Amino acid sequence: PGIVELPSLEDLKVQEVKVSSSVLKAAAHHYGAQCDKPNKEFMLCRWEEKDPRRCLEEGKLVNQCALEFFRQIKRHCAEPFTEYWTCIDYSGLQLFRRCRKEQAQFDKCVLDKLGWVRPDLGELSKVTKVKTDRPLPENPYHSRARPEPNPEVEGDLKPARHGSRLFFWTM
Amino acid sequence: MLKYIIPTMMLMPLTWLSKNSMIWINTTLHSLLISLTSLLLLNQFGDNSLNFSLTFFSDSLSTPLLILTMWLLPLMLMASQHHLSKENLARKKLFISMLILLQLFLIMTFTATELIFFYIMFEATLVPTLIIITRWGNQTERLNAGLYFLFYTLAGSLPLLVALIYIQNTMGSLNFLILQYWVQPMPNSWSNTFMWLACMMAFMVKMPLYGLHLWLPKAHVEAPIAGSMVLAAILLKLGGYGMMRITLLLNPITDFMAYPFIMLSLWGMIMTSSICLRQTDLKSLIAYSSVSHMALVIVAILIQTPWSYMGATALMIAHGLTSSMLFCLANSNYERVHSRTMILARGLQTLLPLMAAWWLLASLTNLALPPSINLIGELFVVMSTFSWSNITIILMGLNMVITALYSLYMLITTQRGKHTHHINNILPSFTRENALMSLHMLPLLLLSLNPKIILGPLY
Ligand SMILES: CCCCCCCCCCCCCCCCCC(=O)OC[C@H](COP(=O)([O-])OC[C@H](O)COP(=O)([O-])OC[C@H](COC(=O)CCCCCCCCCCCCCCCCC)OC(=O)CCCCCCCCCCCCCCCCC)OC(=O)CCCCCCCCCCCCCCCCC
Ligand SMILES: CCCCCCCCCCCCCCCCCC(=O)OC[C@H](COP(=O)([O-])OC[C@H](O)COP(=O)([O-])OC[C@H](COC(=O)CCCCCCCCCCCCCCCCC)OC(=O)CCCCCCCCCCCCCCCCC)OC(=O)CCCCCCCCCCCCCCCCC
Ligand SMILES: CCCCCCCCCCCCCCCCCC(=O)OC[C@H](COP(=O)([O-])OCC[N+](C)(C)C)OC(=O)CCCCCCCCCCCCCCCCC
Repeated sequence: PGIVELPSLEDLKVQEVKVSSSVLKAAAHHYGAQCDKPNKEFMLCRWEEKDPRRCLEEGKLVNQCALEFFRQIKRHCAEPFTEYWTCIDYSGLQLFRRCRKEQAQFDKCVLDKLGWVRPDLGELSKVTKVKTDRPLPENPYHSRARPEPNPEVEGDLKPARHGSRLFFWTM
Repeated sequence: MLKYIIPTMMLMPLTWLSKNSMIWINTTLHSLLISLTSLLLLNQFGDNSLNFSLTFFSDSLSTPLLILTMWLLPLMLMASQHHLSKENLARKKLFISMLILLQLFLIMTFTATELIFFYIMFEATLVPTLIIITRWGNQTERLNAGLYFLFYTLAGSLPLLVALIYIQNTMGSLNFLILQYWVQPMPNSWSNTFMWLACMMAFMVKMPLYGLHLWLPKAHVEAPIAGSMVLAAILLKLGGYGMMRITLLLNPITDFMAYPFIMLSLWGMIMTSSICLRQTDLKSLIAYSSVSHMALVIVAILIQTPWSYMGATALMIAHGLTSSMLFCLANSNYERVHSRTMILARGLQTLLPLMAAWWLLASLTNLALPPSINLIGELFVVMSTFSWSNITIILMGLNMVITALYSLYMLITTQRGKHTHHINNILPSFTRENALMSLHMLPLLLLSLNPKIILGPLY
């Protein structure tokens, strides 16, 4: 069949978010609050195109928005954030319930200096709506032409011509 | 043909509601009325057959076999009531019911328009015949004879089922009236050869053919008298009827497939007649005589000329009456001496003169004495086989010599000579027995007067 069409290595180069999973988990709720729109454009493009090769520009916008998010954290509230993700990072399961005072420090400094509000319980799990400008994929499964079905039955059901026609049975 | 099927079935409440002393009188009376009504099948035409319905029809071939079949039932009832006098009443009614049921199967076997219904009725006629032989037969060998009679016929006829259903798939119909007009010529191949064998060997067994006839001097002997009468008179003629229906479909392959069976039957009519010259059992002598006579019907069907079919159907009707009467005469001795040995009772013309006159008439009609329809059938088959090949007159004339020899040897041994001294229970002839002999012989002698009603579809 056809040759698979991959993007080049220069199409995949982007400045990475080189932070740990506890760093990402510490500012996860503010990341969901502040980086909503390009992330949801990307995940809508990802569930509609069903192809990661059709989602590279949206992923690059995701990475750019995440980098601007952590640069906006680092300029204003770097030390309460470091105090908070170190305490998140200590735990094996990385509990949020173990670190509520460092969370209160980080959320206080973030609300005072950056105006960000941490979302309530239930908000990040909402199904939102996304205003895209790309067209809707007309055939994302690349489904070919379907086979035409067998013809249905029609007409009034007349009696059997001369019965069963079973050798001599006249009915 | 429903006007004969319905009274034949109404014989069953007529025989299961009669009084304990009335079950022979009423069944004889109403089966004689059905036999009187059986003459209405003589509305035949020289171009078209008497076509009743989609299921039943009757040409000029089936009609004499129908009158013979509807006539043979009262004669079986008269013949078979003396040896069932000591019988239980319910088993007596069961015997009469098997006879009535066999008549019912035969009269819609001959009139069957479509060939698979012919096959269903033709193999339906086994089971009452089997029950009559194996239940009311007299001696030990009735069970083995029932096995031979069943498993020769089924072994011949289950290939016939496959052949007929193949004709149903190829032609589209097994209606005989349709197959008169859609019959395709059957060329030479191996597939058409085994087609011909599957169509013919069932009726070769039922005629019987020489070599396939081993069921017959056991089934016709170990049966009771009504079973031997119906086997000699109708059930050997189902084979000739089925051959005359089925050999329409088997042309022109018959014109070279017929030769081994023609050799078998032309030699077996000599061999079985020579066997009759050395029989000690009288009922077996009449059985091998039946094979000897039906060999000519096999040859007459396979040479398939008009004279041969006319002689074959006249020989079928005439041999039916004659051989049925010969079995009844053998029963008339067996009900007095209680042995079928022919050399036991002798000199019976000194003791039973009218019975000896019936023996004389039956032995004359057995040896084809003119102007009987026995000789009409015999002579027409001889004419047509001389047209077939001129050398066959040697076999036909030598068969006629040996047939006269065994018929008069039977007559001289049973009726002539000095009477056996130590047999003192030779009663006079009953009115029942003399009436049985006369109701066989008098229609046979009346058919010499107007013989055109027993000469097939092509008179
Ligand atoms: C306004 C409202 C009122 C209107 C009133 C109108 C009616 C008035 C009369 C009232 C009574 C009606 C009765 C039924 C209608 C007539 C049916 C008929 O005769 O069909 C002819 C039928 C076909 O002949 P046809 O000339 O082409 O058709 C004429 C009509 O068009 C036939 O019509 P058809 O073309 O439409 O027929 C259709 C088809 C036509 O047939 C075919 O297409 C051929 C295939 C039929 C079956 C073949 C099977 C073969 C293998 C098995 C053999 C079994 C053993 C045989 C019997 C052994 C003994 C029991 O029939 C069948 O296939 C049915 C199956 C067979 C049953 C027949 C009816 C029986 C009713 C009474 C039962 C009593 C017991 C009878 C004995 C049991 C066995 C039948 O004949 C046969 O099949 C022969 C067999 C015997 C039939 C039974 C006769 C009925 C009367 C019997 C009275 C005596 C009983 C004695 C006591 C019991 C036995 C000991
Ligand atoms: C449709 C109307 C028709 C009217 C005309 C009738 C046509 C013929 C019908 C049948 C004729 C034979 C019946 C008698 C023999 C059977 C019974 C018996 O043995 O009784 C002895 C007894 C006389 O003897 P007995 O002293 O009392 O006691 C017996 C002795 O103890 C000891 O007895 P035995 O052995 O010493 O004496 C028996 C003797 C023994 O003699 C023989 O066995 C020799 C016979 C053969 C050689 C001679 C004939 C050869 C052929 C030439 C003649 C035919 C063609 C002629 C035409 C011109 C040329 C072509 O045979 C005769 O006397 C019979 C004479 C007639 C023979 C016919 C041919 C039989 C031979 C076998 C078949 C041959 C081919 C078929 C021929 C068919 C002809 C129609 O006769 C009677 O009591 C007779 C009773 C009434 C008989 C009625 C017959 C007809 C019944 C039909 C009813 C429905 C239709 C209405 C017409 C009714 C007319 C009355
Ligand atoms: C009484 C005892 C002896 C009974 C002997 C019975 C006759 C002997 C031969 C019977 C052959 C079997 C039935 C054949 C039916 C033919 C129908 C038909 O369409 O034929 C053409 C068909 C042709 O096939 P077709 O019709 O599907 O092909 C299309 C047509 N052409 C050929 C043009 C392409 O024949 C066959 O398929 C095979 C026929 C021979 C079958 C061989 C197996 C049976 C062997 C004989 C058994 C004999 C009895 C054994 C038991 C004895 C007692 C215990």
